[PDB]
Amino acid sequence: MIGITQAEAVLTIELQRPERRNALNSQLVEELTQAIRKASARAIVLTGQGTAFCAGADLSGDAFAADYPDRLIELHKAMDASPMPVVGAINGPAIGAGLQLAMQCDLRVVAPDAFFQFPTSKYGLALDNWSIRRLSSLVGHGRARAMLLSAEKLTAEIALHTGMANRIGTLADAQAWAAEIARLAPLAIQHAKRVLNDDGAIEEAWPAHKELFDKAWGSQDVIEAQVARMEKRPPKFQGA
Amino acid sequence: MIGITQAEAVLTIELQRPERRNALNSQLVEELTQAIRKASARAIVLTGQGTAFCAGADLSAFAADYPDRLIELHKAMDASPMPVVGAINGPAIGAGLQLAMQCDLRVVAPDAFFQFPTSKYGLALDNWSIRRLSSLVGHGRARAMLLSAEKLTAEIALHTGMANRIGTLADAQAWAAEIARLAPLAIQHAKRVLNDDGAIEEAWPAHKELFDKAWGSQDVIEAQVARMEKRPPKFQGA
Amino acid sequence: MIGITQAEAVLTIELQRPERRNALNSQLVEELTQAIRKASARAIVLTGQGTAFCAGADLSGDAFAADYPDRLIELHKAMDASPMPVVGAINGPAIGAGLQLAMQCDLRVVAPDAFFQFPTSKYGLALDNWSIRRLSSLVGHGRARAMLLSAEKLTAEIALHTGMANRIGTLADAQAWAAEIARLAPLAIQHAKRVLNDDGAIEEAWPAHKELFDKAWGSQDVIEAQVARMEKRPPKFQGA
Repeated sequence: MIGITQAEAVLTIELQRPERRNALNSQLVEELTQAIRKASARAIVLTGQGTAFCAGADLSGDAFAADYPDRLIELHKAMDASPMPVVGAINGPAIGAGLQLAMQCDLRVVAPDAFFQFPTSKYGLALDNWSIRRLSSLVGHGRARAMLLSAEKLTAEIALHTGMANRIGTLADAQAWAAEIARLAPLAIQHAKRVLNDDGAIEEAWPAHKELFDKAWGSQDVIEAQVARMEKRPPKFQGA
Repeated sequence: MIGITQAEAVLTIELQRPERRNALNSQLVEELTQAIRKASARAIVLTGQGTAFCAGADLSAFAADYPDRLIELHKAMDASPMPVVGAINGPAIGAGLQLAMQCDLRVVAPDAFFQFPTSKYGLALDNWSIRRLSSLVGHGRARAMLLSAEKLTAEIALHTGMANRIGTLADAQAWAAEIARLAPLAIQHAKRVLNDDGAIEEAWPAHKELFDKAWGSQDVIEAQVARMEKRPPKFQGA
Repeated sequence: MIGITQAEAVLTIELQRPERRNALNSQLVEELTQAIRKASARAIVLTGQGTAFCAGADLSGDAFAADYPDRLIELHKAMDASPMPVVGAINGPAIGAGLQLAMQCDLRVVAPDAFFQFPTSKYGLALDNWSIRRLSSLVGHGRARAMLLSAEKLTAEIALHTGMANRIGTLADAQAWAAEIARLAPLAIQHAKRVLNDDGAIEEAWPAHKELFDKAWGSQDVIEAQVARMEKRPPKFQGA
């Protein structure tokens, strides 16, 4: 579920599953999508309740789990296509699908204890190409290689230094900047936004990327990472 | 009007409309183009007289012939075998930021700043400005500059690489002179390949549609009507 | 010649031509290639012996000098295609073909006194497009322009700032990181490695680029830079 409020010209959308650190499921993703699609508001802020912005994807207990990839695509499609600038107030950690969500925001205001991570190398998973391209664009290639190949965490401070974070601050700060942004010329925002999103980050997986992507997600190592967690021991990966 | 000096193997070109903060008009732009084309010297220094590097476009002369004049100045710098060191002595706003970015290198005064205020005036940029800006300040800051008129300070410019050094015109001339001693053909190949990174890109159909909408919009008028009624704009997104 | 040793699941490969600062020739490159291909182990650490990481290319007394290019291409093809992450332990200067090699590493751990440089503009030479593209990705376009048009050296501290260096540290630091990485999920590393390397840096030179490349390499200025070094005086270039 989600909190929706508007003040003056700023619509604030709050992920409200603080129990599961705002991990995405099918329902949360459908509700966010719907909320982005409306549109009097001239700016959106996306933030999370509790200690996390969004800690990932948690499809356990989600009964419509096979729908999820599709909903996620809808959500990102709606965010990319919205004529509104979306200011992510990243109030704590953005990990996995959460970092992916944070990167789809147009601007970012980040809390000092937040961090960004793609822990795929700890779980044997693979990302879509956009996630990798937009990350490279926001932290620089070199830090992207470390985050992707070694599960390196990007802190708020380094986020600020690279431009992943436009500002360090709180939800109040994000809302104050969104109000100012709410007073600028929409067509100007809308044109820049479209051009920027069409920088080439939106890219179909090449044949080798797809083959490796499927090998990773279909791999036994994926199971071993979860079992290792459950057995309170280190994983023994096999590369299969 | 512009000023042209040459010391050793370094041609300095000074924008000389300090009265208008070196804002571009058709005359300035065509003199610039010609100075760049006719440039004995092995390095160029491009700078502004007074407090500004270049505060934007003017138009207030041979105006309808300006856009094509500005395209050709950029064409001439892109095609120049000379490295152009931008000595960005003060603010570089709008077309002035475009011009700063077409320089090959930049030495930036401590109190200079960079800005595309299009969002305050209802305007839209060519794709090249967006792409080169993103390459120089990084995608993140580029979103902030274009979507919210954020000013890039000198310091943050040195941090991202928009500024290669912070310094004076003298600093830029001294570096132009080191660069004037280097192998011209190596400089030429690297400049060519660096400019063909993809920044020089034809607007997509959707980009051109939004560009034309923005420039033909009623909001463009409203922003000026506000600087007259001495009040804040009420944009309609149309 | 090269040195190869292994501990945990980390294969450290050492360039051992300190007498010429690990500058490349046909033999060192063939040997690095074979050690890369043959690499049980799940991480590689690439480093140099003595003061330099790799100062450039030196085909003085190289029996098989004319095979060098085809071999250099193969070395790069082999690092690019290796399922293993290579950590560059950049123990000192990486210059020319040395910087090219450092960049083909997957991650970089850099000694406080190392620096990176393409002195092409001091020797009248031209780079392949990949070198220019990956350089821009790692230090940012602005600093690339400076490094390529003015031979500017990138210090260790500024490499850390931009992401060319993921860390500042020693061989032993690089080895400890590599061993953490060697415990991560290989199909995740492999996937992300391939996508990253496929960011567009592997680019065929444009016809004008080829033409300027040949012109610089076939120039008298190239001879002049060599005659002037031998003679210990500043070169007088003519742009021909």
